Amino acid sequence: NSFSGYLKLTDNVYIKNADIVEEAKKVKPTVVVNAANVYLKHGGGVAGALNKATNNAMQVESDDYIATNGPLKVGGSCVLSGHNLAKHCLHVVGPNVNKGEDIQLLKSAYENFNQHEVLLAPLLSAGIFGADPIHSLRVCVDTVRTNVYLAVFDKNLYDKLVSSFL
Ligand SMILES: O=C(O)[C@@H]1CCC[C@@H]1c1ccc2cnccc2c1
Repeated sequence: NSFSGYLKLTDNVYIKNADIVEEAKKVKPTVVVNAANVYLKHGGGVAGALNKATNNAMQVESDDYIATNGPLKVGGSCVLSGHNLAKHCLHVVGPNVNKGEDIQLLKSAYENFNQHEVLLAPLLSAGIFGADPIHSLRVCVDTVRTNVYLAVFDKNLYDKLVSSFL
């Protein structure tokens, strides 16, 4: 495949210090993962950045999805368009520790990735979702079996994740 510059962590997990918006524009992957909430309100973090890169088209599509189907479950996902970034966007809801949600749902959230052979993704529940990114990477490695290319925006966090990886 065309992903370049990644550190191989395991047989199927790869990681890079990169802005997932810029990576998606360069690679045009089959699937880019959004760190969504149950309402698909793409305000900040990964979701706000991906949505802004689509000129708000992701939000317009998402509002129609919710009007038809109602909210997602914490730990659940839906497949929508990837717009100008990817063929598809897999919107995955990891638990938000800053809203008091159960971190055990993080494994269920990563299981959605197994429905796709290859994905470009952020660490679920990390960043503004409040979980420990080292824990998120561990759950990713121990749950996802398909090929996942993780983009970590912050260089300092990337270096901490590599240097602490078991
Ligand atoms: O990758 C990271 O550094 C952390 C870990 C979970 C996602 C979070 C993050 C932070 C800033 C971001 C800016 N722009 C886009 C995506 C972004 C994602």
